[PDB]
Amino acid sequence: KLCSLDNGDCDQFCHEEQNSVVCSCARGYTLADNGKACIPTGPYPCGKQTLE
Amino acid sequence: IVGGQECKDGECPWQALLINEENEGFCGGTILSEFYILTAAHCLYQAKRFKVRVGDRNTEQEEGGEAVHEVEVVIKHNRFTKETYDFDIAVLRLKTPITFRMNVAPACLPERDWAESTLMTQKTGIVSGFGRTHEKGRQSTRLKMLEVPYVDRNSCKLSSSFIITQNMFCAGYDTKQEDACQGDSGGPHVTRFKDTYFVTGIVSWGEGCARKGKYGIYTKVTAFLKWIDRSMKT
Ligand SMILES: CS(=O)(=O)c1ccccc1-c1ccc(N2CCc3c(C(F)(F)F)nn(-c4cccc(-c5n[nH]c(=O)[nH]5)c4)c3C2=O)cc1
Ligand code: NA
Ligand code: NA
Repeated sequence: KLCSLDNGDCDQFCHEEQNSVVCSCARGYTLADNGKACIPTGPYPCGKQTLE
Repeated sequence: IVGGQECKDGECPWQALLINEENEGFCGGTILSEFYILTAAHCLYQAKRFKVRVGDRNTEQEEGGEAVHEVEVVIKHNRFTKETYDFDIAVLRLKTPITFRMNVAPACLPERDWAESTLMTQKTGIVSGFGRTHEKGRQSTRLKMLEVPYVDRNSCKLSSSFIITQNMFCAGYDTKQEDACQGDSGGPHVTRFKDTYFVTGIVSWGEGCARKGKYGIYTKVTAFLKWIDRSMKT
């Protein structure tokens, strides 16, 4: 299943390499230590509503 | 936007408004970064000289966080033609960078395969704009948004009098009388994925607005990611 199973548990981009899930993030985000979550590098990261 | 809801504070921060010499909004745009706006190529024929308004939600009131940006470079797709409305995409490079703040933030550009398998396969996307609130009407003074179901590609082709190319996609309702309209052109169609909004479309055209058995036609952003990436380096 990999990327077809809940986006491979990635926050954002899910890729398949050697029958394994590889997560990546858009610009302005850094991939977290767990290699799944995407952390904003600074204020106003892309795609976030400014509700606060 | 016909129907839908007003964009509340901080809800549609990627929305840009193209304004003519008379300071009236005529098309939308999407903030991609501090120097770049994504819009429709056909919007560039709607005004001789135009500027970009960001952080604007109400065109009657000055919003403080609201700013006017001049266009330095217009990057228009050479393949666009009024006969087909194919390749309805343009990138604008601004003279000064946008200050991101409440109501001003870029939408994410997804990667092609993931957008197609993951974003495009979600039930819905969100279209927003200052366009007409009824097929026959004036431009809205309020920024509106509307959740629009992704429309099956076959149903899309059958619904239309015109050729739906591979650079286009349908979204909207068959019966429910809510859709994007004139003046929303160039604006965002974004898809939410785990609380992150990715730009998936550019309001392109439609046969009327909110007509039964008809849909909003969007430029498919995935078909132009390399061209967009390239435009941002130049
Ligand atoms: C050039 S062509 O050879 O015809 C051709 C050749 C080949 C392909 C397309 C075309 C083509 C057909 C119709 C149009 N037109 C027709 C008139 C109109 C009006 C109106 F009615 F307000 F005037 N609004 N509007 C508009 C604008 C933006 C969104 C929506 C929308 N989104 N969702 C939804 O339901 N509507 C509606 C249009 C529009 O796109 C423009 C071009
Ligand atoms: Na305003
Ligand atoms: Na419809």
